[PDB]
Formats: sequence, structure tokens, C-alpha cells
Amino acid sequence: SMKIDVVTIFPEYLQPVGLVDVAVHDLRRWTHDVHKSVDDSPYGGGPGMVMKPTVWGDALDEICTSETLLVVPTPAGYPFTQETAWQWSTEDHLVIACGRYEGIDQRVADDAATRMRVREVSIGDYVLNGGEAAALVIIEAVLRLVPGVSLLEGPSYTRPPSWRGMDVPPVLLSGDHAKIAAWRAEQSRQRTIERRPDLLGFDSPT
Amino acid sequence: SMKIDVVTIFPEYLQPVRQSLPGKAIDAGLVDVAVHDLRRWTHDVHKSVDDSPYGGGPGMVMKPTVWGDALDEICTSETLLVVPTPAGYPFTQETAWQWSTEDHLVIACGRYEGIDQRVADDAATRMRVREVSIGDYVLNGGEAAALVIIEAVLRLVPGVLGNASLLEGPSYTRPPSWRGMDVPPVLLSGDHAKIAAWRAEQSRQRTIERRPDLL
Ligand SMILES: COc1cccc(Cn2ccc3ccc(-c4cc(N)[nH]n4)cc32)c1
Ligand SMILES: COc1cccc(Cn2ccc3ccc(-c4cc(N)[nH]n4)cc32)c1
Repeated sequence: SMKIDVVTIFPEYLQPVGLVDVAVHDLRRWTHDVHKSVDDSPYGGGPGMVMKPTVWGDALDEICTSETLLVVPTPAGYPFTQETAWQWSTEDHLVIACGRYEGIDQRVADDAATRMRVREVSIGDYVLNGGEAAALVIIEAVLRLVPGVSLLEGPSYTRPPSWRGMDVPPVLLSGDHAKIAAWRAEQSRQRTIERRPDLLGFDSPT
Repeated sequence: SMKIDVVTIFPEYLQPVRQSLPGKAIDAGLVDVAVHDLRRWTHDVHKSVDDSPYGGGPGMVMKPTVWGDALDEICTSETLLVVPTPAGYPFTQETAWQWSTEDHLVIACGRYEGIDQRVADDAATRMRVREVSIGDYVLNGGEAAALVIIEAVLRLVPGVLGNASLLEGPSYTRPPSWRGMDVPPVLLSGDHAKIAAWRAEQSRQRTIERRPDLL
């Protein structure tokens, strides 16, 4: 059984979501001023804004326990991989803190780490506008592994066997499991070399 | 302008990002994102979009005839067809930059075990097709990947999303002291050359600790 809490200033963005419950919380519910200002300019200068630690601290205080795995998406995170998804799949409680602006004051994660396990993670080498899309990716990747729910995949085909003058590879129609297993292995390793040579320990392109 | 068409059996999944589009950018015709239910192009009363894999195996494969009709209607020769897949080339910030000046992206979201390969192969004979992965994990389908790609691309298109190597280091804001933790004094020093050097060193350390692959 798993509980996932997502904290965000944009709850509605999380709407794309019995053994697991997922709850979404509006970070602004923990503000005290009438303007509900969650951000301010960075110490030391620079463009953009930083989310204040105070509002986050109060939210996480209420939502997290010492058992919680606090997940913080960030372009500067450790990589979130399939191995990470397997590791997190057996957790009782994930809390996903979604940043906006130019991110969250580092002290939020540092404070939380005195009380619970904290994981700053990146879902890939591109920049999002906030943590919400990363939260959706993480949730989907994790939940499909939850109990009771290498090489690149080769191409797949289904009916009809000829379409627009393009044939399904004859071996797949042959019913010869060994030859089919072999052809699929060759396709996979061929695809991995071309698209992801790093997975086989070769240099990346360009 | 950039037009993005997304084709999916779960059109509701793409609703958040339709919402996240500022009225100004739409009104200025800078961007238009449309979402299409794939079942609109099914042939049968059961609106079937999947069928068993040739050569056997687990799961199901999406039907080429349905996808072919969908893409025939939606794409032109000028379309960049984006097909999320765990077996794709890596989608990176470089990709996002390249795609940000495209006139027309069409994102084909698969489910089950993916789309019959002939769909992409046929499309590639008359338009640019890009099969891409957004990271080394497996999703249930292409929709979350489409959300990521749309966000990463559109935030690079001037004035669209409302937003305006080494890893970025830690950031701090008010208050100067919080739960026993002080903002690093250097940041309040007014020595901006020293601050830049401190930030550079933080970036170097973080990259070493978290992403040694970048070094
Ligand atoms: C914090 O440093 C940042 C620097 C510039 C922009 C942003 C935007 N932003 C805000 C919160 C946030 C959370 C996650 C992500 C993210 C993660 C991955 N893998 N890509 N993008 C991006 C986020 C942050
Ligand atoms: C096609 O090969 C597959 C093999 C096993 C499962 C699935 C699930 N699935 C279906 C359609 C689909 C589209 C994209 C993705 C995806 C992309 C990234 N980076 N992770 N996951 C996953 C998808 C597909």
C-alpha cells in the first residue's frame, strides 16, 4: 500500500492522476499574509524568483512524517531512473514537493533531511517550468511497479500483415519462437546501438 | 506561430497544459494546442485501437490502420511528428530548442505496448518523424511524455508560457535565518565577483556529486 501527497501552487495541473491513494495539496493553503506571496528575489542576485522556505516548512511539517520519502524534482537533481522507480515502488509514503519560479530555497530540503529521507531528482536533461509535470512522470513510473498493479525495445506489429504495401517481418508470422526471439534480439541491439549507444558502453553522438 | 496537435486515447490527460496557456499568447496567435481523441479514427463499433502482437508476447499493439487515418488527417509534409517511446532517441534541452521554432508539431501518444512500427515508417516517407524518450524509465503511455515535451518546448517560445554543462547550485531567499540555517554570508557580501566564484564552485561540487557523467 502506498500514499502519495503532491504539494503544488498549481493543484489543477495534477488532475491527470485501492492499493494506492494520491492526494494533491495547494501550497498556498499554508500562507498567512493576504497576498499569499510564496516567492521572493534570490539572495546574491540573479534573474527570477525563489520560493520562500517558510511556507514550505509549514506544509511539510503537517504532511510528512519521519517515514516519508520527500521527493523534490529539480533540473539539478540526481537522475530518476527505472532503478529509482523500483526502489520507490515499495515505499509507504511519497511526498512530492513541486517547485515553480526558479526553484525552492535550499533550506527546505536541508531542514527536511534532518527529519526524513530527501531525494532531489531530475527526470531528464531538459528544463520544465515547474515540478508538476515531473511529479506526473514519477507517479506514473512508480505506480505501475507497485506490487499488485538495459536494452531498447524493438519494433512491434499487429494486423493486418500487409498495410499500405508494408509487410510485417515474415519471421514474426512464421511461428518459429527461436527465430522470432533471435530477430527481436537483433532488432533491439541494433536499435540500442543507433539510438542509445551509451547503454552498451559506447560514446554518445555529436 | 506554433501549432501542436496531440493524438491520444486519453484526451483529458492533456487538459492541464491547454489550461496553462496564457490568453495573450493564444490571442496573439503565437501558439495553439489541440488535443484529439484517437478513437475518432476507429473503424468498428467497438472503437478498437489495439490488437495482438505478431510473433506473440505480452500486452497489445496499437493498430496501424487507425493511426494511419489519424495522422493522414492531421499531418502535412511540413509536420514534425513526435512519437514518445522508451526506445526513442533522447529528448534533451537541445531537442527542445530545435523544436521550439517548428510551425507544426504532432505528438502521437501510444498506450499498451506501443504503436505498430509501420505507422512511423510510413509517416517518415513524407514528413520528419522523431521517436524520442524523455528519460530512462518506463511510463504507461506517451501522454506524460507529451506534457513534458510541450512544456520544455513552449517555454523556449518567446512569450508563450509566462516564463522569461554544470548543474545549478542552491538558491536562497528571505528570511536570512530559518530553522537554524543561515543563508551563506557570501551572498549578502556585496562582492559580486566572489559571489559568482562561490556559485561556480557550488555548481562544480553538485555536478561531481550528482552527475559525474557530465564531467
Ligand atoms: C531549480 O532550478 C531551476 C532553474 C530554471 C528553471 C527552473 C524551473 N523549475 C522550477 C521548479 C522546478 C522543478 C523541476 C524542474 C525540472 C526538472 C527537470 N528534470 N527538468 N525541469 C524545473 C523547475 C528551475
Ligand atoms: C513502446 O515500448 C513499450 C514497452 C513497454 C511499455 C510501454 C508503455 N508505453 C506505451 C506507449 C508509450 C509511449 C512512451 C513511453 C515512455 C517514454 C519514456 N521515456 N518512458 N516511457 C511508454 C509507452 C511501451
